[PDB]
Amino acid sequence: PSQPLLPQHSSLETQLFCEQLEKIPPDSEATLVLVGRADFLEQPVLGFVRLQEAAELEAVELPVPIRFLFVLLGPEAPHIDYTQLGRAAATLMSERVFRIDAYMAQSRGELLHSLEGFLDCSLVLPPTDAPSEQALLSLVPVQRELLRRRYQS
Amino acid sequence: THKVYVELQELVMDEKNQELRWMEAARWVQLEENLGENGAWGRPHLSHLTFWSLLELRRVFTKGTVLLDLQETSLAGVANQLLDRFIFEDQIRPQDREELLRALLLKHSHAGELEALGGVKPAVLTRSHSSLETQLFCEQILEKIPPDSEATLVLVGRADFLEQPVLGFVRLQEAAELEAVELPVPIRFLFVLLGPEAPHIDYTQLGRAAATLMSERVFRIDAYMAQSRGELLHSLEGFLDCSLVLPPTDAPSEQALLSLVPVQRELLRRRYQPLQQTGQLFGGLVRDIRRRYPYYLSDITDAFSPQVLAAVIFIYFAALSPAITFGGLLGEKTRNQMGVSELLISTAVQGILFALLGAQPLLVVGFSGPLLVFEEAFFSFCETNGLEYIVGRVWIGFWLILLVVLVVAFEGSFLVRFISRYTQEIFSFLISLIFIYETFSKLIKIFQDHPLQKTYNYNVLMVPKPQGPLPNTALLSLVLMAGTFFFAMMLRKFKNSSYFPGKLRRVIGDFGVPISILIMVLVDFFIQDTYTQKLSVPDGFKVSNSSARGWVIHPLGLRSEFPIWMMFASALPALLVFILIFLESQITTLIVSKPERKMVKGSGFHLDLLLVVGMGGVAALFGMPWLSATTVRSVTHANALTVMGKAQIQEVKEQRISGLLVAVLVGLSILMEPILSRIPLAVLFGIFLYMGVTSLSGIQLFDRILLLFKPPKYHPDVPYVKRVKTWRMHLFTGIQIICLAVLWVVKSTPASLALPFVLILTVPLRRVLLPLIFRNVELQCLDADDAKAT
Amino acid sequence: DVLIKHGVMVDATTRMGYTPLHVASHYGNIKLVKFLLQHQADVNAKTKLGYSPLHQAAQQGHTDIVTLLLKNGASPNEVSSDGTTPLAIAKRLGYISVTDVLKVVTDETHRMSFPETVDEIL
Repeated sequence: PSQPLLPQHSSLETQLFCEQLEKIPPDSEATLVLVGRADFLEQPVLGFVRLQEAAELEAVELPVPIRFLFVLLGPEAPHIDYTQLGRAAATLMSERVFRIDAYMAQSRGELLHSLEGFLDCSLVLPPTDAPSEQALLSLVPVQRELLRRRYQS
Repeated sequence: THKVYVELQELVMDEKNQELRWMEAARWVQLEENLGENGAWGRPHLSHLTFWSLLELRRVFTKGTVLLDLQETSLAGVANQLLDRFIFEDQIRPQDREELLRALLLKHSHAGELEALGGVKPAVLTRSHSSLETQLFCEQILEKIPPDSEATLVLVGRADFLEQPVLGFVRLQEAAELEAVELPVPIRFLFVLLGPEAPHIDYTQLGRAAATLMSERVFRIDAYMAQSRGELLHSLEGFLDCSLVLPPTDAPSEQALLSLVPVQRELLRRRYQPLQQTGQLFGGLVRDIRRRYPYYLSDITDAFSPQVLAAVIFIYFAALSPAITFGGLLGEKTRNQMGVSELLISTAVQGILFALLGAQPLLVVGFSGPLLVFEEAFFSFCETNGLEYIVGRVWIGFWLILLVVLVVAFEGSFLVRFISRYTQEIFSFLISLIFIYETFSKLIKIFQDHPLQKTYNYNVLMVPKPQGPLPNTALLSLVLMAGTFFFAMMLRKFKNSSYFPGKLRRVIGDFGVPISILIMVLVDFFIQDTYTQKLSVPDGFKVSNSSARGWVIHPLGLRSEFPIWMMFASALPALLVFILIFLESQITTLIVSKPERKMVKGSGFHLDLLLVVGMGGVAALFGMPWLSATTVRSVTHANALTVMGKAQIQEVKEQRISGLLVAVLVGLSILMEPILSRIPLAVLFGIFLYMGVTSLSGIQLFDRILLLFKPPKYHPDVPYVKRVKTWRMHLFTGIQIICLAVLWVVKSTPASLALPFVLILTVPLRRVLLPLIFRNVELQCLDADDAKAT
Repeated sequence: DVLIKHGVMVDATTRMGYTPLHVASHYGNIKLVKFLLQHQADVNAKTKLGYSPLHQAAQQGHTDIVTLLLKNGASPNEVSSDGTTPLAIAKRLGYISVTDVLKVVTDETHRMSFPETVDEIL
């Protein structure tokens, strides 16, 4: 082990939602996303694995078979938060058009094409000095057409 | 601190007049307002951004062109300084400067004038779907702007002639109300985003991202107090750190957006706190003339640089010293029928004519070792048979002109295409090795003449040369040779170094050999007592033996009537001389004109051979030596004119002036005896060692010989290493070393004139026997005409 | 794969106009839907009653075939001869997920289509 050299920033979701299994469908399959830091590795690496048959692994305690494996390992680099990288990978896996595309992918190019439309239909909200909560509602049409653009070709 | 009003303008066309102009597209006061078709401003809305917009904004801001506190009050100046700082930072080419400032100085239209134009359509600059915001907010100012407000103008355009997208960020020293672009508040910041059509670059989205960045208070303050591009970049990284991305989700839109409120409130908490055969007679000769003579004006103007002058000073000694040495030996071996003066005059005249007329002016023409051996043998042949040596040569030269005219007429120089990198590199490596060996053997001879003894006879006669050993002579000669080599190599290193201003450093590196020669000649000059051998030129422009022959040799005989049978029998020596000169000159032309040496002016194999052999035949009539395009001298001449990039050969100073001046100085070497008589040969020995070691740079055979002593994990990333097994490459290299050893053995035998034929035998070895033990891919990677990956 | 390599027509139609893409969308076989769409099946093919391969997937509740069909060019708002668009067949049998996805792509505005089957058995 070791203590990370780069400064530690507390998880935003932990500071927001944490501080205070029957919903799983019966035929659902599990996806495991593993993020780790390794000073010895030259560059961050991505490992995506789809199993031929869904298998129960000791990694997941739930009785949900594992189909997909996400492995994101790398050294400490600026603008790289591996918790946030794993969150992004898990959110991408949770997306509908991406899942169905990961299930049907026969090459890395299909997965890359699917992640491009996720980014094309993603709404980036820049910092503003006055959060009004009403100018936010003005972007409802924007959200609806970026979804019509992901659900459509 | 000032409040902002951001204005985004785009390059468009009007339907009525088809005139390019900058059209209003969006404005920022407190929220984004977009201008749609029919000229009605849309609903104010939060400035949402796309992922690619901010992506490419960061990308072009990293290489951004940033002008701060620019002291201009008009758009035309802002536009001229920016387009200049663009050229200075190499963002755009100087040719596309004009067109871009013609674009930046078009009329800037606004919302009111849109209706009078009869419509506006998007346009792309030439060198000579509707927007999401319009679709979602536009289908259906002065009061809001604060009094102490300053405006930002974002100029967005598409220009296909640009190679890359270009960002220009300009901040004015004082807020200016530009006359070209009318705004309610004066312009302070000016964003210029231009570039071609590229994937993921929507320039409207790039301008929207830039305008949203400028509307942000923290980035606005940072850009207000920014002093370099790095501070702006850091503020942009903070902006992206606080940027929040909402992925495409199926949740209800109102709740989905309202969930982002606490995330935003937390996220912003601390933020605000040549060789082809034509088939026509003389076809290659004519094509060589047409290829090179158009460059004749450039062949004179390209020499206006100090590098050419340094090359002249280098190659002058590099050509004069072999001339003097070979002329002295030639006279010793022929009883001065030919000698130093004849060789100097022949070298000068042929060099002048070749530099003025040849299609490869970078070749240096002079007498070589093989050519000396050929003479010495003919002389003895003539001595044995009672024949006049000079008259035989006049007949050999007569037959030389016949052979070259027939070869040039039938394009016989197209056979040089079968000489691959294999034979070229074997020949070049062998000639460099012989050069270095002879340079060291001269120093060994100096030590043998003046050995280190305990006692010397202090009374030793010095004229013409010392008749006994002298103290301090051989050791000082070694010191001078080593010092010249040391200073030359150190100045060559200093040329590529990071010391001194770059222009001065490159000038000093160019003159490295002349500076080393000057330093060591001064060192020898300030040592009066010790003797060192100096350069010796004849007293005047006269024949070496005035009792043997004059300037013109009668073909029918000087003292005895020249036999008719030897007039016809001179063809065989003429064939031998033609083969020697042809192989030397053509392989030299191949080596100096490699595609990897960046010679973009062309070389003529048929013209240069014609000039060299014909001039040799004519010089035979005057009792003067026939010459050849020497390898080390010409390679040194090419390397002295080679300009390096920022490691990589950038260009070559291809011109005719350097060789012409070298030949002129060789001709004038007799008149400048007071200068040459104070130059020791040892300094020239060090220069020769420098030439020999620097002549090995471009030879892949020498590179692979060094890989015989390196671990394979250190081998370079080249096609013949990454595509061939290491032991296979070593077998290929060792086969060439066998050829080098066989060629060296032939040189050290009386049959050294058979060396061209043994060298030619490498061509069957490459084209026949090598495919028996190597595959096609291995041979392509190893023996490649242009060093390409098969 | 073997049938397509032999030269079998991808868009062969039955008596009532059903294509293999129609049957694959009806029975929820997405890997074969992907295969047929890779081999140039008509995503907007219509039967004699005007039913698309997207009306079958929505009448049978296959939300992932609805997705993969929409992403491969399936055209919503197309109306069958019965007068039903894929989003109403959805709402009519109350498939919340198929309706939830077809609701985003469908603009503002009692017969079930069944492919022919083989009952042979020995």
